[PDB]
Amino acid sequence: MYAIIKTGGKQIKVEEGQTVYIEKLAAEAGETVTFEDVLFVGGDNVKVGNPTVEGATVTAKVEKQGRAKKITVFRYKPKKNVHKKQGHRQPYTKVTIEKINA
Amino acid sequence: NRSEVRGGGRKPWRQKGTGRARQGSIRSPQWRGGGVVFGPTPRSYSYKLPKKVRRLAIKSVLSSKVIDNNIIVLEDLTLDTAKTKEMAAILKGLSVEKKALIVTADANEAVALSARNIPGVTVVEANGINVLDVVNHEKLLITKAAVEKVEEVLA
Amino acid sequence: AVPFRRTSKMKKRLRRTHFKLNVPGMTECPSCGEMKLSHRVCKACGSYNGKDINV
Amino acid sequence: RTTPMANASTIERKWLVVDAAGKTLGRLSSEVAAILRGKHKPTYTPHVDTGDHVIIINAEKIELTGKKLTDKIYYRHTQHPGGLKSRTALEMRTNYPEKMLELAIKGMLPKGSLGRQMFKKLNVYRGSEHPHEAQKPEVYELRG
Amino acid sequence: MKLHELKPSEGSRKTRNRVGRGIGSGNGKTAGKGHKGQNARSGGGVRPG
Amino acid sequence: MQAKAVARTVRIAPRKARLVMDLIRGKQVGEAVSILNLTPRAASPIIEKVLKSAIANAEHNYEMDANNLVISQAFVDEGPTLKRFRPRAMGRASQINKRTSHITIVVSEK
Amino acid sequence: PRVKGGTVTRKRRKKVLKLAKGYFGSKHTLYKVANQQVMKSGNYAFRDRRQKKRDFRKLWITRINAAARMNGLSYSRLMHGLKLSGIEVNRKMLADLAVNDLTAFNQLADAAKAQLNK
RNA sequence: GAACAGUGGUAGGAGAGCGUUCUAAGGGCUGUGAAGCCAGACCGGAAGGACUGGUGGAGCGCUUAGAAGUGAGAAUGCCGG
RNA sequence: UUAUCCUUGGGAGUCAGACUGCGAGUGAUAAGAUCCGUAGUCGAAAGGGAAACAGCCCAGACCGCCAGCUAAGGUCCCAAAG
RNA sequence: GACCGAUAGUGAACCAGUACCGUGAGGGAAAGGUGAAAAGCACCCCGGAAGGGGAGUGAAAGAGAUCCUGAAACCGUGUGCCUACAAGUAGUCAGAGCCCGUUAACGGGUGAUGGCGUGCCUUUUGUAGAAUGAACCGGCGAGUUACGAUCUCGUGCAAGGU
Ligand SMILES: [K+]
Ligand SMILES: [K+]
Ligand SMILES: [K+]
Ligand SMILES: [K+]
Ligand SMILES: [K+]
Ligand SMILES: [K+]
Ligand SMILES: [K+]
Ligand SMILES: [Mg+2]
Ligand SMILES: [Mg+2]
Ligand SMILES: [Mg+2]
Ligand SMILES: [Mg+2]
Ligand SMILES: [Mg+2]
Ligand SMILES: [Mg+2]
Ligand SMILES: [Mg+2]
Ligand SMILES: [Mg+2]
Ligand SMILES: [Mg+2]
Ligand SMILES: [Mg+2]
Ligand SMILES: [Mg+2]
Ligand SMILES: [Mg+2]
Ligand SMILES: [Mg+2]
Ligand SMILES: [Mg+2]
Ligand SMILES: [Mg+2]
Ligand SMILES: [Mg+2]
Ligand SMILES: [Mg+2]
Ligand SMILES: [Mg+2]
Ligand SMILES: [Mg+2]
Ligand SMILES: [Mg+2]
Ligand SMILES: [Mg+2]
Ligand SMILES: [Mg+2]
Ligand SMILES: [Mg+2]
Ligand SMILES: [Mg+2]
Ligand SMILES: [Mg+2]
Ligand SMILES: [Mg+2]
Ligand SMILES: [Mg+2]
Ligand SMILES: [Mg+2]
Ligand SMILES: [Mg+2]
Ligand SMILES: [Mg+2]
Ligand SMILES: [Mg+2]
Ligand SMILES: [Mg+2]
Ligand SMILES: [Mg+2]
Ligand SMILES: [Mg+2]
Ligand SMILES: [Mg+2]
Ligand SMILES: [Mg+2]
Ligand SMILES: [Mg+2]
Ligand SMILES: [Zn+2]
Repeated sequence: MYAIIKTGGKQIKVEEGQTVYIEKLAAEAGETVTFEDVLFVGGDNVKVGNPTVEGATVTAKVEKQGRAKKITVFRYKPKKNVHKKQGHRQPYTKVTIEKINA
Repeated sequence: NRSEVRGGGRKPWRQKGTGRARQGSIRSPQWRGGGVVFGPTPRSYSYKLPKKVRRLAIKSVLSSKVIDNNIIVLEDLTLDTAKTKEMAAILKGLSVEKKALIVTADANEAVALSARNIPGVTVVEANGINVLDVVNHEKLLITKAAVEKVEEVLA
Repeated sequence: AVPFRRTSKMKKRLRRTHFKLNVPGMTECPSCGEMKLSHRVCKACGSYNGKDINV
Repeated sequence: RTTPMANASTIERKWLVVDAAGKTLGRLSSEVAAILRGKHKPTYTPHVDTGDHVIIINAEKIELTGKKLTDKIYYRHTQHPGGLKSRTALEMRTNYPEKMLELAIKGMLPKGSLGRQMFKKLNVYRGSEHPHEAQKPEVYELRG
Repeated sequence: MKLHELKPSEGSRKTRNRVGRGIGSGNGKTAGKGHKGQNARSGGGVRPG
Repeated sequence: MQAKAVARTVRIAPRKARLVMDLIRGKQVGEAVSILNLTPRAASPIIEKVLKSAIANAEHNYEMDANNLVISQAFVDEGPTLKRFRPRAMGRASQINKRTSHITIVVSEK
Repeated sequence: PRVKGGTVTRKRRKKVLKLAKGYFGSKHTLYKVANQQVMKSGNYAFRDRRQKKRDFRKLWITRINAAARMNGLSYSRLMHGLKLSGIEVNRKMLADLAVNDLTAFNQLADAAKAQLNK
């Protein structure tokens, strides 16, 4: 069994017991979180959403709220004395998928 | 500067043809051993505040010593012998642990001498009181005669 | 004509691939057992072809 | 993230036989180029060769429209001054039919190292018979 | 006051601008003088009036 | 067990000593002595003296057997350069680097 | 008071050379060229973080087309049909099914075919 | 804190900061190892800042304020290598 | 409907422009020519297209995303899509 | 002494107006640091010596005179990954394989192969530019100060202020 869920502005194929990194949710480590937008359920019984599978949900535990490894965004324009340096660490929420309720 | 460094009169080599950068003096500022561009020059840093601001400032720090309960008015301060041990005992008795400014009405040679060698104790006449000395000593020990003399001037 | 660019360490090292010595054409001396250049008198003991030379 | 990538361990190449007889040179070649690259496979991965081997038989029976048999010139240059040499498409199809197909397809493959590796999976034959029975090749019928 | 906790009146003191100390400042290179001409030169500029 | 010898600030250019070192690196000390003895280069007698100094150390200071020794390390490092000047045409002088070498050999039991 | 240059200069330059580790020859060794290459690396990485998104969508589309044509659909027709059937599974996910669960991909494709045949 | 809007940029104007040496006042660290130097996969939106280990062998941070010989990649720049 | 506009004061930089379209002159109704007028873009603008290509077509980069829809231009293969 | 600390500060911390250059007037350098103490390495060994390896001294000798620290360029030795069909502003993003194991992080090294990609600076209408500058590394190297003027901000007092 697996599901395609819509979280962030993105979609992720998830199995039960799978750790996934997603855009930051308003949640805390320990909290169960619920994905309500299941586009497709795979495995033995195949639900195709149109666009969503009605009544399907995926629960997940929040493991961690973090920020990713740092990106130094550096940009310059040759001959124009234009440089711009900016650090970036994108927030994420790490979740373990508990149950896919088709 | 490049005028004051020794030597450096002649052009080091001809303007054109050698393949070197053009140079005017061996003491131009990019040369090792050259003159300094705009370094320090002797000058004063003194300036005067208006006399009324000066009055305000000394009243402020005295009035701040009273708020902080760090003024000690003495009936009088009078040493028999100019002996440091006695001054140190007096300051112990008044619970003056750290730094203190001792203010007398006139020059008191014995008090001056006795406190001279104790670190962070300064003796001063009432005339000689000043903002930095007041703010830079925890306790202000002042005689009643000095208080009257300070009031006379500042009030 | 002068070098237009300096030569990198790598190109200098590639060029020196063949700048090497070879091992001498050496063989054990049958007389004294020291190594000698083949076809030369052995310097150590002065033998060549089972005869003393420096007699 | 999660997009699978084919690699040397994962990849499995079929052998295919394409009959050139009666096919238009460029229409056949464009399809074969795509097979050698692996564009027909869902596991297509742009930095490895996921393609299949292709045998082309009956290369000399390839067709060209218009006046191309007379008028399509194959130039080459020997890099010696004045060393432009030319063959017509008729001369190519008569005497060098394997080269003719190999040039068309080579020009339709990617150009660097992996492209050159992709070309090595092509095998073109003048006649109706190829020597690769041991590779057990299947007939591939060209689409539109 | 305490000499270890001195604090100027807000708005009484500003940091001086130091030109020709890099591109990030916005007065690197030409030190705010633009390009060439008499006004960019050391000792430069015409007399008042 | 290792024995080291070093010749510091020998007047020979490092590049020239390294030609010869490359012949003996990794060889058994018996073979290396032979090679150096039959290699006609300025560096050969200098490197021979270091090699023999290392063997002597191995025997005298550490009771190693000279028959079972191998050259385990062998390198040449740049010593300080003596700077000299050659007069050239048209009143110009040009630099001459009289380079020196630090020659190290380490012998060890096989 | 005089301020010697001191240690700030080498600290700053060392940091650039550390970012130039693994560059070829002088580009990992010499400050002025290491600095140019690290700068250039910034412009490239910015550009390439945008291109990466273009490149993966290109790759997914290629794979969906390959799987689609195994069900007798072109990518174009498939995507039209999926949109009509209301299916919002994206190209990253379709391409994943195409590789990992082709039977599921075929169901989605069969759903698309249904809408096109209407 | 919310909503809404905005955030390409040369000359150039404006703002907010980082770091350097020195001073004053707090407060501290250091032969149980200071500064400097070397290394690392750490931290901050940037300038930059730590931590750990090694070398080193005696000095040095921190806070607030002050003062400047205060920041280099280019000058066919100067000196040395 | 939109949010500019004016005054006073502090501080500038600029006074080599370029091409494109349209309206003129000069020229030969030549010039990637020159000189005005007018709009745009470059200058000081990265991204997509025009093979490559400051000035043309599309379009304005605060950062991140292995999401989606489109513009010009495209969909046999190189090369995404008939 | 909110002056310098050995490229600084005197040209000169040192046997410097020396050496050196010039017919001459004249020009004019470089060059500080063993250790608390010489306790400055008896003796043995290789070597003609230089220089080493031990042994001693010492807190330390990788403090042994070219002696505090000891960066970079540059020169080497070893080897984990890669490399002899490849067209390269040398990276970047994608990416197997192999080798590792950290300030424990959606880690580190290497990089077959794929996509994209004409250094930096200056000067220009416009420069990848077949325009200019830089061999490299290091150090040093450019809006300052005084006195006046004016504006903003701050503070004191205010028809007064000094
Ligand atoms: K200005
Ligand atoms: K340390
Ligand atoms: K320079
Ligand atoms: K016009
Ligand atoms: K001097
Ligand atoms: K590449
Ligand atoms: K020129
Ligand atoms: Mg003079
Ligand atoms: Mg000339
Ligand atoms: Mg000087
Ligand atoms: Mg291409
Ligand atoms: Mg300004
Ligand atoms: Mg500006
Ligand atoms: Mg600059
Ligand atoms: Mg200029
Ligand atoms: Mg001009
Ligand atoms: Mg101007
Ligand atoms: Mg002569
Ligand atoms: Mg400097
Ligand atoms: Mg924008
Ligand atoms: Mg210091
Ligand atoms: Mg300076
Ligand atoms: Mg330099
Ligand atoms: Mg005009
Ligand atoms: Mg024109
Ligand atoms: Mg301009
Ligand atoms: Mg504009
Ligand atoms: Mg543009
Ligand atoms: Mg293009
Ligand atoms: Mg440009
Ligand atoms: Mg295609
Ligand atoms: Mg100092
Ligand atoms: Mg020093
Ligand atoms: Mg001096
Ligand atoms: Mg003389
Ligand atoms: Mg040491
Ligand atoms: Mg000491
Ligand atoms: Mg030393
Ligand atoms: Mg070939
Ligand atoms: Mg090969
Ligand atoms: Mg090319
Ligand atoms: Mg021009
Ligand atoms: Mg010029
Ligand atoms: Mg040059
Ligand atoms: Zn013999």
